[PDB]
Amino acid sequence: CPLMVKVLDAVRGSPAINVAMHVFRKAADDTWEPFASGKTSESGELHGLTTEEEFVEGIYKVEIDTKSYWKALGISPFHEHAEVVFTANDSGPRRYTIAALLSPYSYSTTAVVTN
Amino acid sequence: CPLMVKVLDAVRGSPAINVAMHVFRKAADDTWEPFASGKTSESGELHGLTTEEEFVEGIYKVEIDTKSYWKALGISPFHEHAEVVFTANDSGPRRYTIAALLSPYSYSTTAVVTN
Amino acid sequence: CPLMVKVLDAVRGSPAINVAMHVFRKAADDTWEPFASGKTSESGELHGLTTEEEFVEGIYKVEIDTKSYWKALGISPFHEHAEVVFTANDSGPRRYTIAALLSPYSYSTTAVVTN
Amino acid sequence: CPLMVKVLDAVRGSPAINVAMHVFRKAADDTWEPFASGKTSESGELHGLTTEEEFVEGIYKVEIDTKSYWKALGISPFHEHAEVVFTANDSGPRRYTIAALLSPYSYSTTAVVTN
Ligand SMILES: Oc1ccc(Cl)cc1Cc1cc(Cl)ccc1O
Ligand SMILES: Oc1ccc(Cl)cc1Cc1cc(Cl)ccc1O
Ligand SMILES: [Ca+2]
Ligand SMILES: [Ca+2]
Repeated sequence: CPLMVKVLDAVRGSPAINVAMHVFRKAADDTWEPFASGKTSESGELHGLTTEEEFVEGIYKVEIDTKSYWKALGISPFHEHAEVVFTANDSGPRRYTIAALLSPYSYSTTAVVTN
Repeated sequence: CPLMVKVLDAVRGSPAINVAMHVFRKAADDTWEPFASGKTSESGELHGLTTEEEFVEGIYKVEIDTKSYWKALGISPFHEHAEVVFTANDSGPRRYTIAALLSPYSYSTTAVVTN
Repeated sequence: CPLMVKVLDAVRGSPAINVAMHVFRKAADDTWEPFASGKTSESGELHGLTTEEEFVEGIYKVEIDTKSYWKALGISPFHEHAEVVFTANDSGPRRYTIAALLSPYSYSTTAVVTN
Repeated sequence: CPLMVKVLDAVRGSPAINVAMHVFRKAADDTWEPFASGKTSESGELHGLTTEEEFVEGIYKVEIDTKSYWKALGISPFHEHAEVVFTANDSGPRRYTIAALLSPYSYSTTAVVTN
């Protein structure tokens, strides 16, 4: 599993469950092409987005639909979504964990990259 | 000044100086129309981006060129840029400050909305 | 003003107003000697804590009463307080800003050290 | 395992390995009594600090020795340590994960609390 995402809720102190996200990859004509999508599980994790063979070098974008998450809790948040954009596998295959910590008016994102 | 940006550097504990950013407004065709841009000052701040008359309700994207900032310091970063996408809504008088705290493999962004 | 504190609220996207804090300096017997205190202003800031003459090298602790802040808003928090412990070292002229970003189950703290 | 700690390094995008920490519990005479200690593993995690029977209601403090971590990497950081203080098990037994994301001049801490 070369690309995993983990989402936490800073207001409830819990994993952020059922958060939708879409992954895009920048194509040669400079447009974002759909690559994968899913929702976080009861542990706030989304696994199995791609495989090592499919996850080639490129620029990738992960859009995390945080607005729908907060709205379903009755909160009207600041951000439309959290956006994480990065170059992947530029120096060979790696495993990427993208983490996001969510509050209504603030979020953080970090990456753990292992070889 | 209805919209200001502040950028900080969590590695050196200083304002992030000379950071370039563009602001976009979402159009009817779901494309990003460039709206404003600048570089942060010696205090890590960017003012004068828009006016009250021009800053109408809509979805806005602030794209912060964090990769060039870290490259200038000789540090290999994870993200291509830091992206802040938000819905601007007229709920009374409101001035927006977007803050971003930068590390090579992590960033946080917060909004302070005051009257 | 060699030492200032700024406190923000990540749930409401506003300065954290009326937050109490104490500052301690570590003594020779490893006890915490109270040094200064105050409450944050309408801008979420606390100034005037110390002077250059008094703010000597040493280890300092800023203890921010975040629990009472969330309790006043009717929100059950995780932390008893937010604690910032740091070594102050004379490396040229230096003014310290301690920032803290608060959520019910999470906090971040940053230092901006400038000349 | 009712108390686990996870530490990440925001500069290298990796778990923070070999980070020491000490856990204290506030005694009836208002002093901090030693409770448990350990170092994070190759995955940045510290497990097996306590058991459900030993981990009674009380106020607990986790001191994470971040200064020694950065110093061993050649960085001179701002903070002496990261301090997390909280009331545990006030409404019955819970499982606590304390997470810390570290940069030289900034850190965040979050708690995931499950039943
Ligand atoms: O608005 C201000 C003003 C001064 C400072 Cl120093 C930090 C912030 C915001 C901020 C604080 C923290 Cl603790 C983390 C990330 C942030 O953007
Ligand atoms: O990956 C995990 C798994 C469990 C937990 Cl509890 C926190 C993180 C990362 C994290 C920590 C902090 Cl302190 C802030 C934002 C984060 O994504
Ligand atoms: Ca309206
Ligand atoms: Ca000295």
